[PDB]
Amino acid sequence: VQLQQSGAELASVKISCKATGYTFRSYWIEWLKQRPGHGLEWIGEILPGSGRTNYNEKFKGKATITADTSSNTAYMQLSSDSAVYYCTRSRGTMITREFTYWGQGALVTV
Amino acid sequence: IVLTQSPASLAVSATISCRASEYYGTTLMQWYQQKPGQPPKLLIYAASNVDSGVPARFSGSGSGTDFSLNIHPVEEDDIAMYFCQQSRKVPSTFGGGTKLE
Amino acid sequence: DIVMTQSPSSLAVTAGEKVTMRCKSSQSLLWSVNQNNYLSWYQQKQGQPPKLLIYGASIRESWVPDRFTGSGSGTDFTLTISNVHAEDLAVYYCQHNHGSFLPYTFGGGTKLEI
Amino acid sequence: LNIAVLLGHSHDVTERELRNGLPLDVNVVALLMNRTDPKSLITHVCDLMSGARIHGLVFGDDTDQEAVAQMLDFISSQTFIPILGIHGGASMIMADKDPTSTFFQFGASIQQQATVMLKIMQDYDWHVFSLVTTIFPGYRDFISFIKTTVDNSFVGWDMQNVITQVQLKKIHSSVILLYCSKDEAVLILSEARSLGLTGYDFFWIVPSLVSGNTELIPKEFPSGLISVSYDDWDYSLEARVRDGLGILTTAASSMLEKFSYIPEAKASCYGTLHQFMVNVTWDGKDLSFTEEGYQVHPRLVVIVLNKDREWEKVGKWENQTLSLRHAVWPRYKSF
Amino acid sequence: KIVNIGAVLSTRKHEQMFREAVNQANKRHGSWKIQLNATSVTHKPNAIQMALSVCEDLISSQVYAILVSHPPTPNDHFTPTPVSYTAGFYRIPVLGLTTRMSIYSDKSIHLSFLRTVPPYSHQSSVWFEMMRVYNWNHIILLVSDDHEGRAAQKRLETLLEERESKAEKVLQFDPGTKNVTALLMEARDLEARVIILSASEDDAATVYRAAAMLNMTGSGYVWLVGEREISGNALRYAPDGIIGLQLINGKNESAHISDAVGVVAQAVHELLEKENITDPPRGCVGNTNIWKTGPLFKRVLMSSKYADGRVEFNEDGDRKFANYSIMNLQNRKLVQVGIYNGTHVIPNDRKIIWPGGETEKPRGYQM
Amino acid sequence: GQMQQSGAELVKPGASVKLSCKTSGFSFSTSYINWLKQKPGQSLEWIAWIYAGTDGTSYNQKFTDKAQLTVDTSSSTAYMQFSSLTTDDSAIYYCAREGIYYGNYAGFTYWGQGTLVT
Ligand SMILES: *[C@@H]1O[C@H](CO)[C@@H](O[C@@H]2O[C@H](CO)[C@@H](O)[C@H](O)[C@H]2NC(C)=O)[C@H](O)[C@H]1NC(C)=O
Ligand SMILES: *[C@@H]1O[C@H](CO)[C@@H](O)[C@H](O)[C@H]1NC(C)=O
Ligand SMILES: *[C@@H]1O[C@H](CO)[C@@H](O)[C@H](O)[C@H]1NC(C)=O
Ligand SMILES: *[C@@H]1O[C@H](CO)[C@@H](O)[C@H](O)[C@H]1NC(C)=O
Ligand SMILES: *[C@@H]1O[C@H](CO)[C@@H](O)[C@H](O)[C@H]1NC(C)=O
Ligand SMILES: *[C@@H]1O[C@H](CO)[C@@H](O)[C@H](O)[C@H]1NC(C)=O
Ligand SMILES: *[C@@H]1O[C@H](CO)[C@@H](O)[C@H](O)[C@H]1NC(C)=O
Ligand SMILES: *[C@@H]1O[C@H](CO)[C@@H](O)[C@H](O)[C@H]1NC(C)=O
Ligand SMILES: *[C@@H]1O[C@H](CO)[C@@H](O)[C@H](O)[C@H]1NC(C)=O
Ligand SMILES: *[C@@H]1O[C@H](CO)[C@@H](O)[C@H](O)[C@H]1NC(C)=O
Repeated sequence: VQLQQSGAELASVKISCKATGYTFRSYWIEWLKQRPGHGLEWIGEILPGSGRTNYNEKFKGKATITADTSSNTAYMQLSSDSAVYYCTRSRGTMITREFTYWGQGALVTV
Repeated sequence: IVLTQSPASLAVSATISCRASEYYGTTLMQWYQQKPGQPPKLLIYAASNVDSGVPARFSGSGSGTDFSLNIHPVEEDDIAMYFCQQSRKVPSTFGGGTKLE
Repeated sequence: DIVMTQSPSSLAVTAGEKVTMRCKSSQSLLWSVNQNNYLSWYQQKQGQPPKLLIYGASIRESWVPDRFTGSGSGTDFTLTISNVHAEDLAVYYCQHNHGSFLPYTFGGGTKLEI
Repeated sequence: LNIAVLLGHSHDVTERELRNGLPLDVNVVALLMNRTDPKSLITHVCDLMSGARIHGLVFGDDTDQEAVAQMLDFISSQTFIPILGIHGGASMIMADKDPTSTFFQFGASIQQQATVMLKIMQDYDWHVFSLVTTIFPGYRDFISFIKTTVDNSFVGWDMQNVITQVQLKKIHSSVILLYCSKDEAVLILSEARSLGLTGYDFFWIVPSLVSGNTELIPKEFPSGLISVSYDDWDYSLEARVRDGLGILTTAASSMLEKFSYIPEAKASCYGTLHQFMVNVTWDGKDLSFTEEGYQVHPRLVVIVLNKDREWEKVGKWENQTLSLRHAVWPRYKSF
Repeated sequence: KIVNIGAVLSTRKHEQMFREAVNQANKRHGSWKIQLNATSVTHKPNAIQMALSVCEDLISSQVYAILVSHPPTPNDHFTPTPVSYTAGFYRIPVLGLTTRMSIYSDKSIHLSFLRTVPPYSHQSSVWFEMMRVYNWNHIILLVSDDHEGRAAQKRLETLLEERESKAEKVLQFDPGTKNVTALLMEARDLEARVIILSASEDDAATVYRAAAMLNMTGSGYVWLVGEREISGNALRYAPDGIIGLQLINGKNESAHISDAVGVVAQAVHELLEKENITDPPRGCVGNTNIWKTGPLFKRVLMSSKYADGRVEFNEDGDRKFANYSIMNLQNRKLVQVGIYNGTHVIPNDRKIIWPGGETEKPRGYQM
Repeated sequence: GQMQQSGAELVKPGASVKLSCKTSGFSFSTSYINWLKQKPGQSLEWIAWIYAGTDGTSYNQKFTDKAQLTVDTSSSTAYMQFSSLTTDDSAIYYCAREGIYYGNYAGFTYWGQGTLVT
């Protein structure tokens, strides 16, 4: 399992996260913010199989996450913040809810 | 859940602590190693079980709201930042970071 | 929608002399199933109490005086008053009650005076 | 999957015994509960739901209450996760569920209880019987099913009458079907027992409702009673807890292939597999359910009240035909 | 020395009137040392909370009866279902006030529920009585195939069993259906000429539009519908000549609260006269027991008899001897044509108009 | 029988107002609640009616999405809300109920008064 993402940015933006190592319709996808100076944060998760979406209260109303079952890509849209972004996937054994597979990272700046 | 760890910076030629503010006999804490300019890597899960494919020099223990991490012997690899993550409640939260030198 | 107008629109005539009011509709409002037409006169002079003066073009209300009289069928209607009194100075309307025309409609109005 | 093996009971069942490209595989959550109040139930349910989105929910009950099933059904409807009642009132059968509900129960249903009853009366050719019922709920449907099954056989049943001095007087049958509650069973029966309808040849038949909690036979129950109740003697919890995962591990695997998506709860108390278990079989054992969620091969048993004043099994239901251990009725004297 | 009487309501005016009625009820009922202290709460969505909070508050208050009024208006799906389990666990009597769902009468799940308004099966009984009036022997019934539809069908079948007659056809369509053309064609092709419908407002409007398109609602037909089928835009889609029924004082709620409070007070006063009396437990947590005299007080309440008309309950735990109004659609304006007596169907001076024209009675066969 | 209405109220452009029409003196639960208009210098305009018993509602073509209606039997108080009100909406409003005479609807017989708006 390997992950790939979009390039750097410099309004609104969109970042892609493509899966090419498993069945993309089975596992959730989570988004993380890692603005320098602190550890990390948590935004939301999405299940491509059914489309159920949950969002964090702090980031509610500002980040919209969508997925495409055909191209196996994940889209997260921030509207109207300069931080490094990651898209990740759990191992699948559940309960632990840890993060094992990591992306490359897209650096957005204003 | 709010996490806090000390020291913010460590001077060695070591150990780490992470105090929290369990799930039916299971501890929910993970430690991540992040070299500069690289994505995080999971190191320890369930606060007692190490990850396969990692050197045996790493070992950890802890329970309740006080957990700690120690490493021996000391090598060039442990030269990055570290944090602790909780998963007892959603959303998850991470630590404050800890350098090494 | 049945839009009807009443001719004329005003009159300044000596009191005590008969007058004629007519309200001409587009379609025939007769309904042979119940053998009843949907006609009604109204009035409003002081306090804005629009009250049904004469309904059905053939039967007066209980309190309406004898001198008042309504008439008409199909599309043409006739409102005839034997004697004109100052108490009758007001603005009138004609309105149908047939359920076919959605919504209802109101008469043109006649601000009579003397 | 993340199966929560919930146990609400006072019986000594340990949790270490429970401990002893797959999307979920198997995960076990063990919790032992004593209180069965609405507040405790809701609090425990929400605590489990907030805990890493547990999938499977198997519950057992030691009490003999009827609202435990209602609360479990309500929680299942509001959380969208299947629930299985294994013991006690949780395993007891309720009348009518809701279409949105995903509560699947155990134990035979009332109609299925009449069929095994009439299979025994034919086997001893008591071709003349009578029906006696009271205003307790469930008599209306029991009456309708009784008449229908009689008219469609090769036996040619000779049902006498269906049923206060006149009511007891016109009774002349040998086998009597009875339907009432325990607090009323000792009352109606005592009235007739003093009148002369008990003794050598007068056989009373009652469902599991009239004879419920074992080892609680009152002072007035004529020895020689025949009733049908779920087998709780040799089918221990191990055969009743492993069966919970056997259905789910097959339903999930069958659902995954047809739909590449596994269901899950809301993961929050504040703000599929509904029709996928009709056809299912694990290791030959037909664990499939019905349209109403009832079992298809319920493990019913037939019991008799011998002289020693205790319930003992007399016959076993298997497949679709009973296998009585006597086949020729012995004699039991009462009182 | 006081009996707590819980209540659930929405409007502050509702609760003020309830408190005033309870206070006024303690005027002409003896001079002993026993009285009643009220305790009312508000509503809450997320029915888990609606059940937990109500359980905690009313159990800690240790009330004797838990009244339930109409559910919240914006959430029409809201029902006293989460209340009837929490108050049925301890066999504490419940008095529904406005809900009319017929699922409540099944007392194998909803153990301890009562009310004072007759559900929709009594409309089926009135339909049978009507069919016994105008010399009609064949009727086609269309049902929603839901729990209410099955209940209505069973009631109608039981009613027709006594008359020894039979129903020519019983149409069955799922709720919220789209294509009922086959069912309507099958009903039209048959020789039976009496049609009875019972479903939701959306389904009623849909079937009215389908019948209008199929041109089945001309002359010589018979129409009979209940209450929900002539509500909302279903009235806007309704065809001429239909016959519908509705209650009297369905949600006036004033005499409703007055009568419910009076009945509760009289039942409590009659119960406390005899010995062998217990109290509600502290079942907030840890109380696995039930009420000692639960079924006893339930029977006492169900055996009530009043003259202030009469308020008498049957074995179904409901209200009977209710009045009704008979309405015939005309010019798309509902007109009352007669009142249904307690058992008689005596009409008024109004002249009815059947689908098409004239008052002549249409037959039921295609001879 | 008599009816009571709300008092005078002026609304800024783009605002919404919820009026009421008290009812008493006749059988409320089996009646229709009609609403009218009268802009000075112009003819009246029927708006909508509401059936009391079953909340049967009808809308005019012009005001299909410009308003909403509600009722309450316990208080015998009517409810009506205006949306997207502007200066052109400035006109008097009435609540009236039709009556049945000789077993046939004879028009409007119950009337209100007042309730200005601008
Ligand atoms: C039922 O009818 C109407 C509302 O549908 C109300 O009638 C009131 O009755 C009370 C006494 O209970 C009188 O004091 C009021 O003056 C009445 N008002 C009207 C408008 O009639 C009331 O809600 C109910 N009346 C009862 C309880 O008989
Ligand atoms: C079980 O009993 C213990 C001791 O009283 C206490 O935890 C509580 O009362 C009960 N707990 C549960 C889970 O019912
Ligand atoms: C039930 O499922 C099994 C699984 O392979 C299949 O072979 C069988 O045909 C199915 N039967 C029905 C009736 O669906
Ligand atoms: C017993 O049941 C099995 C399947 O459950 C069936 O194959 C077998 O034929 C049954 N026995 C008899 C005697 O029919
Ligand atoms: C009486 O009821 C009120 C409800 O407002 C409650 O606050 C109070 O504690 C109750 N008192 C008694 C003695 O029951
Ligand atoms: C309903 O099904 C029939 C069957 O072919 C079809 O002819 C008809 O058009 C359908 N109804 C609608 C509204 O399309
Ligand atoms: C419409 O109604 C007329 C009634 O005169 C009938 O002749 C015609 O067949 C109907 N059309 C359809 C499509 O049912
Ligand atoms: C209370 O119960 C006892 C014991 O059954 C009985 O003797 C007595 O008559 C009862 N009292 C009343 C008032 O029913
Ligand atoms: C309404 O019912 C009461 C009794 O419930 C009765 O006294 C009264 O006459 C009825 N009114 C009618 C039928 O108009
Ligand atoms: C109305 O019903 C009551 C009882 O339900 C009956 O006594 C009375 O005679 C009936 N009215 C007429 C006019 O028969």
